[PDB]
Parts: sequence; structure tokens; C-alpha cells
Amino acid sequence: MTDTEVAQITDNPYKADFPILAANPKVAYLDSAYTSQRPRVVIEAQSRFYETMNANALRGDATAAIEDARASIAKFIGAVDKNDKPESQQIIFTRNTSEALNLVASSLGRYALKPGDDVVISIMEHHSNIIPWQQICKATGANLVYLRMNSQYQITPEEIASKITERAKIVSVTHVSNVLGTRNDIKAIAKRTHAMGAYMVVDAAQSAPHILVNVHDLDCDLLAFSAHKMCGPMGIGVLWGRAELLNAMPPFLTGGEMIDSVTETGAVWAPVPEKFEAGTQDAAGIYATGAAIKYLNGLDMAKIEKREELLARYLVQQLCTLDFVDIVGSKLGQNHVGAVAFNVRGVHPHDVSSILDMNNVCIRAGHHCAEPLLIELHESSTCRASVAFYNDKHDIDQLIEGLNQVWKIF
Amino acid sequence: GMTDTEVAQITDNPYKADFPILAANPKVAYLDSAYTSQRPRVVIEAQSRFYETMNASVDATAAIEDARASIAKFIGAVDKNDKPESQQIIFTRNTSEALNLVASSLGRYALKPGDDVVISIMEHHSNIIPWQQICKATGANLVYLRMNSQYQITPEEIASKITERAKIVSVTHVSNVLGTRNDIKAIAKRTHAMGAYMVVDAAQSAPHILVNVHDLDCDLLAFSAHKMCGPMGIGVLWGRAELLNAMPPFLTGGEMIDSVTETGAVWAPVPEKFEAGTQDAAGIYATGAAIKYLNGLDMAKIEKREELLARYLVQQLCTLDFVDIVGSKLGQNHVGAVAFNVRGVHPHDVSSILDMNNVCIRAGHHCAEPLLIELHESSTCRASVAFYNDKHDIDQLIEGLNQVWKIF
Repeated sequence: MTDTEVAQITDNPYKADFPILAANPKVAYLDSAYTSQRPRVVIEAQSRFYETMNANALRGDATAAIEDARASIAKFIGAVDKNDKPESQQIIFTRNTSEALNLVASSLGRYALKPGDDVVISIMEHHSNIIPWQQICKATGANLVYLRMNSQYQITPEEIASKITERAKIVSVTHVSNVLGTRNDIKAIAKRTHAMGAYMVVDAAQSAPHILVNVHDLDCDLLAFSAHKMCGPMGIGVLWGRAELLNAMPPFLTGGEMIDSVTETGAVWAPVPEKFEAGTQDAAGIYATGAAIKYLNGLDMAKIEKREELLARYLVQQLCTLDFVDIVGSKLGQNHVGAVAFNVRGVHPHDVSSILDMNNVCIRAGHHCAEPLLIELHESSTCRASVAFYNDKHDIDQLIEGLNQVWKIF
Repeated sequence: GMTDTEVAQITDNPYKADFPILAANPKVAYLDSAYTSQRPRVVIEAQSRFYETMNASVDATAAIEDARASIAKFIGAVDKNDKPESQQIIFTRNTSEALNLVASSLGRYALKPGDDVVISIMEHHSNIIPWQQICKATGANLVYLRMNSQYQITPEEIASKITERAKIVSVTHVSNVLGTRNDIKAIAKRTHAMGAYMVVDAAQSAPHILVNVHDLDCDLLAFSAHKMCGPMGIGVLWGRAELLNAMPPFLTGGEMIDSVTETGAVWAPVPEKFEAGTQDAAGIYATGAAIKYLNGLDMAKIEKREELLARYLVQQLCTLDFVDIVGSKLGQNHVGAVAFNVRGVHPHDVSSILDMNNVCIRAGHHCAEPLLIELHESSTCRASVAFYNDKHDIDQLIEGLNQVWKIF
């Protein structure tokens, strides 16, 4: 990296906005791929909703707040129509990405899957984008098909054309792997998927917080991500879908608020998106998620993207200077979005993170909910460090100094 | 109709000051707690404190576990040595998701073509439609428990509708419209005698009356934290340990597994088996603070005060010649909710006039349309009381209703 690049990540104009980091300046939090830290504005927005907006008790606001939040979320992912109006009615709220993928697998699977059909996923998938397809395929008689990686941890155009055939009905691929950091060519996968007449589902849990996402450039039919990974509150997931697909898909959870009317023996469903939101929703979490969108918009998501590119490059570069460290993913920093998996040679990841915790460095150890991928690469356990825009050069240097300490003991 | 001491007890309000949205705005009379409650300061503070000091790991993991134990103790889910059965507590987003979980998982596990699923005509929509769906999927039949003239489910109706064909019985503990308290223990006895499972919708009983799962003899019980001064987005499902082990998983994905291959998966133990993906740990932490807040007020004092507030609300509505109570006219027969109508006046018009007086009530179907159709009502008003309400709130509703009648 150039000297001006190192100077940019040396400075940190962002970490002061996060109360947990400002109050604990010695801690290097490098596990944003699991969940983010919360900006003060997001925490305050949640408390302000409960203090002043709960159940519109001061009406003599809250309903408009949820709509305003859907619109800002829809804009943020490029879900705007021809006339620059946000597609707010195509935003559905869940608890997390996992529930959104269970919704798609159950509703779209019941709608479309017949025995003999193919559901195509990749070997990189998070468990939440694997097991729901295992379940719905067993229930419908469809076949679960896996896209494989090449040697540089990419899905090749040849693999895309060979696995996505005329038998394919649903294709669900992660946008960015939570272990390898690989950014998949979702646009190219969707092109082949649509040429076979199949639906395209995108797990954007690791791409929404780190790279620009435009649903209309990505050519996808459905897309899901989690708010708690992009500086939002916990307990809020987002599902976007094409309007007419959401209209045709049957409901997932049923009960109050998702109907138009109910009799003893039947019920009539409410329109999208209320059709997919059963019971009282987390209005405070939705409001705080809108505050997270406004916060990220204020920092300019393009400038967040570039800074996190530089932090990923510095992380891999410093990790490569350690002869006792083997990177599990690609060895090029330009090929890592967010996460970098690695292992200290001959040391349990439990022992690595235990020493780093003593050095006030927070990283992730274990399977990272991607066990089929690790089985594929003959890895039983791995360490994972990840960068966010509120990290800096000093956080990564703290990791390196802690890793050198690990080698001293082991 | 009640003693001067009881009226004096509800004129004082030794609880409102803990609620920011009510204490800071004394013009507001919030009488819609049956939809959602207001949040105490200690609950709001606990949620922010989690995000500020332990947003993750060791402290957060132990904080989640202590919340499970507090919730289990609160509903009497304790063993012989008084240890909380924390591992029988499952977190959802709300009661609606918990009932969908039960209907799908328990319905798949137990229902055969020809079985009966017995619910009541009092059920909230979330305790109706999931049973409509699973009955059509399995070939089971949906059966309704009906009411008598006193808006109660009689032992004759219990013995008549719950027969040997019954496999699942799901009845609301307290109606969110009528305020009727159903004899869950007696329904469970007949339910178990016929070889069926007992599911309890406790969304309206957990906030207002003492709940003991071992005294109710139920098999599954669900309620929402946001009705009992907790945050939104948190639901609780309790179940017997053996039953939850037998019920197949609902949502699948990360965190609810022991191991995963390309073709299969092995499930994690209960309760992780039923919690997929990252949970709302801050909301769970704040729900534990809501439990501790309610424990400090003593739940027996909360119940006693709310019985007086409902008795006052019913007797005051009875003094209005233009008001018709939808439900029992006896104040002692209403837990929380009191539905009513201003005759010949649409509930939307009543609610809009009360809005200008800063009186919040709920108007419409109250997510219990089959009940309203049974009562030949198209839509009603609903006022509901909580322990942080007082005589002044109810008198402000009574005054607002006089204004409604003067207009229409």
C-alpha cells in the first residue's frame, strides 16, 4: 500500500461515535463480521422511541416512522423505481437474515419446487443459507446442488453454467462469504439463473455493511441482510423482493396484523409487506435501524467502502508478514471483503483468541457457521479477524503484536 | 360499589413516575395496555446499557442466561429444588411467532387425519390462523369452544367439545377483548384425560395475574414481553422439557445446530434448537430487567391494584346510559380489557374524539373478529388498564365519552 493509504487508515474520525469504543480505547474489536458496535445515534434513537413515540401515546409519528424507515432502507439498497421513488412496500422486516432465508425457503419453496427441481447454493454458504434449503428440498423432493470453488476461492463461469441448468428452480448464493471474504459475481450468477427460468436469492448479510448494494444492478429476485451487522440494532432483519414475486408467494407466519379479515374457518391476507409480518413488530428496532441508515448515509457509504478496502488490505499484508500464520482464504488483500480467516500454525484457535483477549484484541474462533466450507478445505477450526470503518491501523497492529505474543507461548 | 379505601388506593399512583412517556406528559391517559404497555425507565436503561458496555461476550452470554432464569422463575417454571428451569424458555419475536412455532412443530409431531384441534371462540387471531393452516395441512379438524350467556366456557362445553379425538387444545388464558379468565387448569385436566396437548396463550395473563406453569398443568405457554413493561421484539415460549425435545425444529440455520454437512444437520439442545441466527440479546437483557422491575413492585400488589382499576372502569362505564359493555357487566369478571360501544356511534368516531382529549383506547376488531362475529358486533371500542393507570385516567375517559355523546 502507498504512504497516503496508510495515513488514511492511521487516522480514525469514526470510533468516537461508538460509546463502547470511546469508553474502552485500549480494545481492538476485530469481529464486526459477527456483529457491529452500535453508534450513539442508534442507541439513542431506540431509547427516544420508547420515551416519546411508543404506541403513539403523545399523538395529541410512530406509524410514519416505520414507513420512513422502509423507504430509507429501500433507497440504501438501490430499490427505487424509474422515477427515483423508493420501493418501500417491497421491504419486509424479520428478526435477522436467518428468518428471512427461512421465509424465502418455505414460501418460495412451497410455491415453486416440484420433485426433480434443483435448488442451487454454494459451498461458501453460511448455515442459515444451507439448512432451510436442506429442509424444503426433503419436503418437496427437490435436489440440493452445490457450486464449487476453484483454487483462488472463486466460483468460475464454467461452474455457474454447469450447475445452474434447466432443472434449476431456485438459486441462493451469498454475496460475500463470512469466512473467505470472497465477493461473488452475483450479477453473472443471476444472468444464468434467469436464462434457466429460475429465481435468484442473495444472502447479502456480509455485503450490505461493507460494499455498495443496488438490487436493480444485481438482477436478483430476493435479497436479505441483517441490521446488527451494519451498525443497526439487534433483532432486525431485512428482506427485499420483486413486487410481483412477493405478491404471489404464500404467507410465512400467520396471525394478527398480517390479515385483512378472519372467520372461524378462513382468513384473507393483508397486502405486501404486512402479509409477511405477523404480530406486533419491533417498532423501536425498526426506528433505530432507520437511524443507522441515516448515520451511514451521513458518513457517505462510498467513503466507508474505500476505507474498509484499505483496512482489509492492511490486515492481510500484516498477517502475511507472520511466518507462523496461514491465511485460510485468498492471500491477496484486494480479494477480501470484511473477513480474513487464518490459523496460527499448530495452535488451537481457542488458545489464540484467549491470548488476544488478554491483549484486548477481540477476534472470532471456531467454525463461523460455515462447516461444509471448512470440511471442503480440511480445516477443523479457524481464527477470523474482520475490519469495519471504525477500525484503524492501530487496531490491526495490536492484533499483530498479540499474535507475536501467541507464538512466544506456543 | 367498592369501599372508600379501595377508591382511595386507586387515586394514588405510586407507579407512574417510573414511565418516561407518562410521567413527563400528565395530560395523556393511556388506556390501551392490552395492545402494548409503556416502558419503565429501568427497562429503557437496561437496553441502552447492553449496547454501550457488553455488545459482543462472556458478560453477554451470562446476561442472556440470567434472563432465562428470571423469566422461568416469574412463571413458576422451577424444579423441586427451586432451581429455575431456564433451559425450557425459548425466545421468539412475539407471542404470534411462538404460536406459529407450536402449531407447525407440534402439529407436525402429533396431528393425524381425523384429530381435533380445539380452540376457543375468544382466541386472538395469532391463536386461530396457525391452527387453520396446520389443520388443512394435516387433515385435522378445527373445533371451537363456545361461551354461555355470561361470556364463560362452562364445564359442559369443555367436556362436550374436548373428546377422545382431540390431539391439541390451545385456549387463551385471558381474553384480550372480554377480559374473561378461562379455567386453564380445568381445561388441561380434560385435555390430558383425552390424550391431548395443552397450549396456553398467556399474552394477556402474564402481565396481569400470577402465572404458575406447574399449577396450570399446561404443556406449552407463550406470552409477549412488550405487554408486561418489556421491550418490543421479545416473545417467550415455555414447554415441558420432554415435549420440546420431541418437537422438530421450526426455523433452521446458524446457532441451532451441533454440526452441519452438505446434506444433513444435527440439532442443538433445547432451547438453542429453536433459536436460529443472531438473537436480540439487548432485548432479552431488557426483558430480564422488566421481570426484576415487576418483582420489585410485588406482583401480588400489581394484581390487586389492577382488579380495582378494572372494577372502577366497569362500574363507571355502567353509569353511562349511552354505553353498552361488550362482555360481562360485572367488574370482577374483567382482567385488563373492557370492550364497549357508544350506541349508534362508530368506534372510529369515538376513538378520534378521545384522541383530541389525549385518551388512548383501541377501536376496531382487536384481532378477534370471529369473537365479534359470534357476538353480532361489527366493531367495538376497547379500554384497558395497567398498574400504572389510576382513577384519574379512567375519569378522563368517562369525561371524554360524555363529550363524544354530546357531539353525536
